[PDB]
Amino acid sequence: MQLTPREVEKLMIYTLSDVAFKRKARGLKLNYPEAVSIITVTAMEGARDGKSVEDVMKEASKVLTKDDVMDGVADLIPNVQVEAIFTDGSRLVTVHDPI
Amino acid sequence: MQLTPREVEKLMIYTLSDVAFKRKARGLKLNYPEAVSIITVTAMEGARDGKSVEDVMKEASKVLTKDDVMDGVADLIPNVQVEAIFTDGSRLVTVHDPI
Amino acid sequence: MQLTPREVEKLMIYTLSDVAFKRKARGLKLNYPEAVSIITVTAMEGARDGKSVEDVMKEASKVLTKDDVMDGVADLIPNVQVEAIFTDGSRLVTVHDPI
Amino acid sequence: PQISRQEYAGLFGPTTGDKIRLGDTNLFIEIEKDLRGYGEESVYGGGKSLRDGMGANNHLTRDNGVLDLVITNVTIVDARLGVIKADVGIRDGKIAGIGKSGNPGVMDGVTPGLVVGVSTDAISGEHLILTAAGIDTHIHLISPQQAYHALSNGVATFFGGGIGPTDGTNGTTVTPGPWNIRQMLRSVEGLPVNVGILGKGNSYGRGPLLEQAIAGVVGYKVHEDWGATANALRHSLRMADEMDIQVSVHTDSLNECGYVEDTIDAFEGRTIHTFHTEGAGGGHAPDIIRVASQPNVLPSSTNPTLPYGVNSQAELFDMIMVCHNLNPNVPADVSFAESRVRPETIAAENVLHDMGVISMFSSDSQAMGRVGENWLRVMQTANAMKASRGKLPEDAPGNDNFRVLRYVAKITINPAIAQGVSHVIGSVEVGKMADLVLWDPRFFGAKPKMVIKGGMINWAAMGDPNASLPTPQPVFYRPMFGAMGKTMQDTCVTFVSQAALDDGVKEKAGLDRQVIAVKNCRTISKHDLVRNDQTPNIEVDPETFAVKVDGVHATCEPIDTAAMNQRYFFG
Amino acid sequence: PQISRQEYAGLFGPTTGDKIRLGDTNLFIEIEKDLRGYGEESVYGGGKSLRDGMGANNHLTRDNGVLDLVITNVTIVDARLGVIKADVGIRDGKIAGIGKSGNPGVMDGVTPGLVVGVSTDAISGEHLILTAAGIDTHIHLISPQQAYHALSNGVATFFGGGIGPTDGTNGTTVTPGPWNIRQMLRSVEGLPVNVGILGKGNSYGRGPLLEQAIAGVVGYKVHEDWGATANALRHSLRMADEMDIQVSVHTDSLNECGYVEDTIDAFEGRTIHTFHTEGAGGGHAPDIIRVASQPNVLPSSTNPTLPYGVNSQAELFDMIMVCHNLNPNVPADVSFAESRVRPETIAAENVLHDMGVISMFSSDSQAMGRVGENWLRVMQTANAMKASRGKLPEDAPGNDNFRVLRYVAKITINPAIAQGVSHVIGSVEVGKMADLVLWDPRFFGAKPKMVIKGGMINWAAMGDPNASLPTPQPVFYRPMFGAMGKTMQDTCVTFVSQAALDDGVKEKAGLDRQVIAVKNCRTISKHDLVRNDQTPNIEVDPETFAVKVDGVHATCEPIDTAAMNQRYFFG
Amino acid sequence: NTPLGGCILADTPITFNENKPVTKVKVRNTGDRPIQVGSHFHFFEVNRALEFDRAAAYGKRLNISSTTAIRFEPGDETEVPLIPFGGKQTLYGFNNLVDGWTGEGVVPNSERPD
Ligand code: NI
Ligand code: NI
Ligand code: NI
Repeated sequence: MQLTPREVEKLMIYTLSDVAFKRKARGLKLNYPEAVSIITVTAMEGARDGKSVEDVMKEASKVLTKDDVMDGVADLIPNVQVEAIFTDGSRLVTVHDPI
Repeated sequence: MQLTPREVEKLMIYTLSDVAFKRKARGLKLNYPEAVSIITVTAMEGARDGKSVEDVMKEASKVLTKDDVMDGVADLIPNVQVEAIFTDGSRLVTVHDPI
Repeated sequence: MQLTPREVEKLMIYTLSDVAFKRKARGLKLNYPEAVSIITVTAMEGARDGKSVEDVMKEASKVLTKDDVMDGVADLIPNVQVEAIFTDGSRLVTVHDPI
Repeated sequence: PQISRQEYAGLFGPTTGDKIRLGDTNLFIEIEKDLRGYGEESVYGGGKSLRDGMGANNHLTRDNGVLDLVITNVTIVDARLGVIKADVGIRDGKIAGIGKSGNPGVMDGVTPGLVVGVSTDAISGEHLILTAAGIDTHIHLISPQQAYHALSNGVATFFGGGIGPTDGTNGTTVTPGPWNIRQMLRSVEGLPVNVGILGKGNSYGRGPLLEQAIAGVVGYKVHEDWGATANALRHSLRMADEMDIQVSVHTDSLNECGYVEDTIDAFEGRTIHTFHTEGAGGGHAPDIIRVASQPNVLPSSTNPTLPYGVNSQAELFDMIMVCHNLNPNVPADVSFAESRVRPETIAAENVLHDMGVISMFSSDSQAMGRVGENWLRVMQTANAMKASRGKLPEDAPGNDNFRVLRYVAKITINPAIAQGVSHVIGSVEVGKMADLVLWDPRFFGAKPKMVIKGGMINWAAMGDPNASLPTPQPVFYRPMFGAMGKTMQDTCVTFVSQAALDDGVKEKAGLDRQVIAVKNCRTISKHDLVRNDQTPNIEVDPETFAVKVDGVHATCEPIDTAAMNQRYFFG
Repeated sequence: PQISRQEYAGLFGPTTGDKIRLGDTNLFIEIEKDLRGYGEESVYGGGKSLRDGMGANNHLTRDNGVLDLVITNVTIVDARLGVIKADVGIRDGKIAGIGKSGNPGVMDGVTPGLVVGVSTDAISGEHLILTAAGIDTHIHLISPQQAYHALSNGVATFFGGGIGPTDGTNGTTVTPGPWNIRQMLRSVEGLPVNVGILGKGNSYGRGPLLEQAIAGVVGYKVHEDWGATANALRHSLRMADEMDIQVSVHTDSLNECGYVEDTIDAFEGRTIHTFHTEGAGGGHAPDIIRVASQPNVLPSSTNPTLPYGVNSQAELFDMIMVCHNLNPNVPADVSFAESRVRPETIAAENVLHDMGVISMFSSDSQAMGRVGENWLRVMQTANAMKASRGKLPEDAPGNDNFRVLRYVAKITINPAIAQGVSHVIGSVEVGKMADLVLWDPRFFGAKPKMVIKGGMINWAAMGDPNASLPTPQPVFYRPMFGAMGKTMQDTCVTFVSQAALDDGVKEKAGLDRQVIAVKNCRTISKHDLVRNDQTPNIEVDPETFAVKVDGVHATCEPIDTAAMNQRYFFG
Repeated sequence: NTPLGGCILADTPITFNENKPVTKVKVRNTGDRPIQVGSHFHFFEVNRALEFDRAAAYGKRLNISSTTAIRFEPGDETEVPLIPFGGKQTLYGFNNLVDGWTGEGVVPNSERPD
């Protein structure tokens, strides 16, 4: 596999996304790390599916609303950054206020 | 996310819980780390759901029986400790002999 | 759990197998780390199920074909090595060209 | 010209009269003063005040004043004279000045001990909070990873003892004998925090204590497991007088040698540090809190009891069986715990913190205490006591500064005063060491951005190192340049007694870390402790364990939902 | 007074006559002796014997006897005179005494070298097993992480060679030339284990070997890849005589220079260490076990073959192609492997360990061997040989001590004797270094609780550092204070030759680690190896590779399910 | 048979140090709080609240197994057997009442009052 440190640390963020989606299935208001986990995974999966930077930014904003998270989580997240591997290479994904 | 080391190490324990309930689905006798993994996740999920220390201790004892684990796993587990984040804060969860 | 370093590093390889199986479900050509992830987990799961070294080697070769992976992934994988815990102990699993 | 405070707050941050909410709590902190002339605000960035001939200057670094680092206008939260907005200066790993930064040659009202030049590297002080790093007086040296979890919550100083995961260390903070002391002073070379080793204070002779003082111990430790006898304390105090160090006590909870009033007679009114003054961790059951009424005492507290929760009663009945290896089948072991799990003193402990009686806050890490939840559990108690007891007569009519300044003093300046390291570390004052913590008010008391130690960042929040910025996920805390190579040792301090320093422990033990001797441990009292100088009368009922302070029952109802926990943490 | 052994075992642990089951195996170990007068048992805890004026004492440390650490009542498993219950004392990183601890002034029958005082920090010895740490004579220095996996199974000593992941190192344990030796002696400064570097023993001249001796090697290495010629061995042994060091051999599997008869004549009856005496790892095929019949030889074995499993045949046919870069398409490369995969010698190897012929155990890490399963695979073979061959005539009628004492000797005292470090470490004896391992009998041979190195805990089982105890999950092994700062170097030993020690390798190479020289390598024989002094007659059939020992076919049927593997491990 | 890591103890009870004198004494807790005294604690140098024949406890510890302690509740009167210390019988600390030796015992025992 020859997993570089950038690839190894991108697995602990995926482990949290399965817990975020599993808690969403039971009907729970996501916290700060859980909300950012499920927001960042859509950018990595979007880049894997071959989606453009414009599409993944707007798609990452339409994942969760204010009723899907706890009271005050939207106030402390005015921006969400993450780097994903696209067809052309590694590109930044800035989501200005997804809730 | 600003994941503190206490949060980062709590992901490797959840990675094992998915392998423990996947092996339980196929009908396999769980070993020492797998048994403790699915015992500890119910305390973390219980604390996330807002369950009290009394409820999660008794619920963690009624997850697996002696027939659900390998011969001798109950003898080496007279106690199971783990810290989970409750509504009031981080609290200890001691399960005296769950099998 | 008393997880030795050999057991801790075997969780990051499991985290990738769930992403490989999830991308396979959507219909995506697996890359080098994803292909090797889903190849190695069948050896660890095979060893857990009690399958012999002969069975897991041949079973690991019949998981994916050239159409299930990206163009050129078969050329850079003439061999796949991994160690799994069998009923008799830890044993090597060499899969000479699974595609 | 004139502009609204909304656009000013969005760039330069708050000022005089602006109130800041501390996360999801009900506490608001107002700025008492702004030490800057409006118009010449110093900030770094593309085409901003800090450039050649504007904020910088052509003069040399030797001109005492050129800073090595500057925090561009931040809201300080100090216990001496905090809740102020000012530019803080760093030079030689110490706080140079607190006021206004820039070039005095082209800017009016620049503070003399605060000038930006060619040697300064700025920090974005705006929209953030600055404070002195936390100190933990009860640390069982069970694991070295413990420091990473502590430093990940704003605790850059440790005080305690131990070898490793030995049952002896698991229950008592001791590094006994010169051999163990030297090995631990040398193991601490690979740690990114200040350390103060405590020796065993259990002896009838003067000699065994003298051996540990000259070896390099900041104080002594008297545990019930090693025998908290009247002679063990008398001799530990007698030696602490002639050595100028602090003794920490975990009194006999069995009431074997005597009662609580007999151990106070054995103290002979000499200054002493009392761990877990409530009683969960240890001490003469039931009336331990009674010790916090005398002035010589320096009361501290473990953090698993604070804040007082609804489910706290259940967890501690099983927790008590592992720390001091008590059996659940022996009647003398379980019946002994029935008294120590008293819930009336835990609620009293929480209000005594608000009244200003329990002068400081510790943990008792991996032995009935959490090291990575200290600053958090302080602010959690502050939210509960404001919501129940309301604003104090000393507290202002429109802000909760007095309570926060009183509560931050328990983890910053008071533990430093207790262990004789006030002059080194404790408060954000001029001439002191640069051991500071930075957090957003949104994540105050739980998750800091950076942790400056000796003018260099030791630990901080960091994203993907391969990424184009430091903010991209996964953002988990990692060791920085202040915790790498020889700079970790330079920026960290191995505290010892003067005897050890004079003998030459740094050379004999070969310590590349900084070595500062502790002092002013014995003459200090509760009046010298900041914002917690009260010595009230006490009356404790021994049957039902009810606590009455000045003829008034001290208690409070438990809370189910506390401030900042599942909303920020994951596990 | 009188009390039952059930309540005594629940507090103070077992004693004379009590048998302990070693995990899920069929082996039971009985206590041969209890070195304590019943009544004054020393244990630490809340209100127990070890307090001021009871177990402790007012006298100073310098009174030779005050321990730095004591293990309160543990079941020792030593090969010299093990399976005993006694208090073990630690002082100056060495074993002070083994018997009874406490204060002789108020307790009767306290051993003179064993006294608890103000300098002692106790360990919960009860309900646990103590032993000497393991040694691995075949270690390819391919990765430094290898040590963490080794130390995570009770192996605190390494012996071998290498630079890093070079094909040269991947197949041979060599650090060739003074430059490479120096760089490796200096890289080992950041390792938490004892190390013994082996040089290349392939030369016709005396000089190239002398350069490596004085550089700082504990011995030489003769590999088939670098040429295992009669002259390479003769000159390696000639130099090993005058230098007092041990040569390790991996004989020519191709039978190029000569047969097994040619190599033993080239040895000239001089003491030598033979790696993989079975033949999977290497050595002139087929009759490589035949070398075990000579007394000068010190036979060791790799651990992928032990225990002999049903599926062991398949993995070896492919594993052999990577370690010594053999191609699967060349006929000369695959046809020589057909002989080396012989399954009759693997079953003989397992029976020869029971008979006491193969005197020690190694691994051959990351090159046909696993470093983190040595103690495990020793106990796995012990379970298989008891279940098949039954109790020995020398073994007792009611316990399996003789087999366990014979098998623990293969990893503890015998490899230390072979490499001339018996006096430093090997057995739990007085005056030796404190390199000890602690495990529960439930998790014996697989997962230890702690690993004491030079009197300090180097590695141990640890939970969440932020938690209120060391037991909460996730419990994964992490480096302790004995592996932090300058204490890692102090507690670890860089073994070298006398020639190097007298030359001043510690000063020339600048080694902050402890430097002890190896001695008594040449005069030793098979009789000096503990519990494995057999030199039986041997007859090997060259066609079908059948092995007959003293006119009796040595073999055994393979096993499908081995003891302790899936039940405890995850991966 | 026994479980993994278990102990097959022999059917024989342990005998605790014989040929040592025994002294039975009635101890009553006068104070309103509970007191628990450990095996090797010196009874003569205990709390003044406990009312008993103090002179009979010279250099004598409890006659129970080591480690273990027996609890006394407020008011409750309990009989306790006492055993002398071993070796040189030289004890130090506790409450500075004696800090010396107690095995003189030359015919009727005398010297050192409270
Ligand atoms: Ni304590
Ligand atoms: Ni080899
Ligand atoms: Ni090898």
